[PDB]
Amino acid sequence: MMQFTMSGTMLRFDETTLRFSFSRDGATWSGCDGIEPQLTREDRSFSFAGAATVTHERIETGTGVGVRSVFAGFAGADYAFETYIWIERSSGDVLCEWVPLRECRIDRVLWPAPLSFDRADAHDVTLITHEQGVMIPNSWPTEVGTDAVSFGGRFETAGGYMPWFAQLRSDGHAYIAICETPWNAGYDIDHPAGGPYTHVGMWFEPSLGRMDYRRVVRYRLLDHADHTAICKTYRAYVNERGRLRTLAEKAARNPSVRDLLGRSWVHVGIKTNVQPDSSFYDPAQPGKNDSLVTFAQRERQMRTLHEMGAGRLYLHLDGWAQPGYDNGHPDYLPACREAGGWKGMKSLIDACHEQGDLFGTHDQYRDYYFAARTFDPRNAIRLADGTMPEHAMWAGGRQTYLCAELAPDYVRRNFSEIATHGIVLDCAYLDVFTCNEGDECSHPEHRMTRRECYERRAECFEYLLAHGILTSSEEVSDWAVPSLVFCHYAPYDFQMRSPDAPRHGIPVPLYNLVYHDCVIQPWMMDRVAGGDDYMLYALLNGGAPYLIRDAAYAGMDGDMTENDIERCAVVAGLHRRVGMQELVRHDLVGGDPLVQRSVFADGTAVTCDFHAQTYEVAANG
Ligand SMILES: CC(=O)N[C@@H]1[C@@H](O)[C@@H](O)[C@@H](CO)O[C@@H]1O
Ligand SMILES: [Ca+2]
Ligand SMILES: [Zn+2]
Repeated sequence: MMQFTMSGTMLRFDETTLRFSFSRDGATWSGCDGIEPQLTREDRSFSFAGAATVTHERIETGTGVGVRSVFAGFAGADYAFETYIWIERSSGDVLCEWVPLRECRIDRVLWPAPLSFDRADAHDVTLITHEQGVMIPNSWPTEVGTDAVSFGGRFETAGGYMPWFAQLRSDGHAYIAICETPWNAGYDIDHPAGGPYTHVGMWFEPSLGRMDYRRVVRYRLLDHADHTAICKTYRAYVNERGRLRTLAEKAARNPSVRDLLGRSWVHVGIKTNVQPDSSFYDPAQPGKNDSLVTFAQRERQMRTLHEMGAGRLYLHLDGWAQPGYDNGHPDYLPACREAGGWKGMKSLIDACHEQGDLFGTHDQYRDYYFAARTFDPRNAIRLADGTMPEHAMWAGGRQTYLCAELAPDYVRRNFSEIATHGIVLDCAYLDVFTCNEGDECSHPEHRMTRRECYERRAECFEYLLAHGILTSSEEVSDWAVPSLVFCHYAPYDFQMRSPDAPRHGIPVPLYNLVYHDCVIQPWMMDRVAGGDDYMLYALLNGGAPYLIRDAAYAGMDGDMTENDIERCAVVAGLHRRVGMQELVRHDLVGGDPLVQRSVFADGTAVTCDFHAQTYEVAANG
């Protein structure tokens, strides 16, 4: 009904239906029939078309053309907002803006409506950033819904490592929807079992109980596209906004960055101390609740691994402080006395250094345990309704969350304490920051939006990098790329579920296609009986190997072979070569999902065959 044509792109918008479509290179995409943009409230969902008053305005500006719509009055309530949908002159992109105008609650906004993608074509695929990456054919036999996606499909979490989703038709015509305001946003996915469609749509939540700021989505219509090309679209978007911070850039400040290339990872612990109120407590099993390996025993194990030719190692050490793993944070001091104290910890670190190996502590600044020495609810998060959240899931029992406004204060305190004891960490791990969503806090003394929370968590990382301590956290949610050197992993979703559970799609390294040259990742080395050797995904992603990966809690943290040292050497060998390079291309060879190739900046090419369970590392290209 309203039609616009600008820079190779056409936008069509119907004033009654509120449906739109856009075209470029002769491909047209439209809103799904029968799926209208929604406001959800505690009391009910409304279509935008449900407003008392809806006006439209045709618009041309120095930068684009399009339509701005104002919507006012819902049920009997004076609530208003406006949208703006437009083509950008310089690019042909289509931009969608939702702008709050009057608010006086709204739970969620589902907008823009998903696009139609309804051919059971099997080469018609949807890309989502749920962990390392998933490509979902329209014919895929297993159901995929938002409630099977981590964190409800929230961006800036394991559910949405990057703020985008994309759909790719078999003819190479595709779109990528980039959420430019991702901090109170996420995606919704609907793929019924066998299809024949997959619908993917943005959602937006209020910030501290108000929609507050403009929400923006940017669509780019691509042609001759494949999944590699879609990823590079978002890579350029990010570098254009200054957030593509390469390892090389990081190395110019902290040359020790390069010293992670080719290391094999060791993840093991010291003190376990499961409290009676913990959900993990086993009341009939004292030896299970309460265990200890000393610093000396870990020192001997490091000497031994070295003596056996394990090679260049990085040791991440759990549960090294007095309260025990997952107890007492942020009061997670001093080094555990029964393990050997500061003396034994220092001796262990020295032994690592003496043998050319690197050392990092597992630490935690979000979980705030009532048993912390200085526990005070005044330092805790308050939710938008003013409640203090609480649970007793982990080893240390009853907890709330520490408001991230204050987390840098605690990081500064604890790390400067550690340093005064002749402990010189090569690295540090601040758990959960890069897996879980950023908190919001309505406490007047430390009010914080989700967006500010990510900034404060980055500030904690910055403290470490300023002291020459390389930074790690749980996963790789891309808010963190400017300030994060490495992670605990950046696994595929399927590696985090039983190998028996059906998958949601074909595994593809969407995150590495964007960020391989920015964040270092170790990789699970496990073999599935009757299934995949996880080594192969480590090679496709050009990552480091886990030599030892002890679970903190049985069944958690992707807790599911005899030549370990040898298998590591092959992975590390590659990593030492391509650890700092772009992952340029990834392909399903011949379109076969079970045959995959990755190509790095220096031409090195990695082919993995999941029929044969075999690999091949060539320099050809
Ligand atoms: C891999 C990893 O360290 N996972 C940990 C888990 O073991 C537990 O400590 C939790 C507490 O919030 O934080 C992370 O999820
Ligand atoms: Ca750990
Ligand atoms: Zn606060």
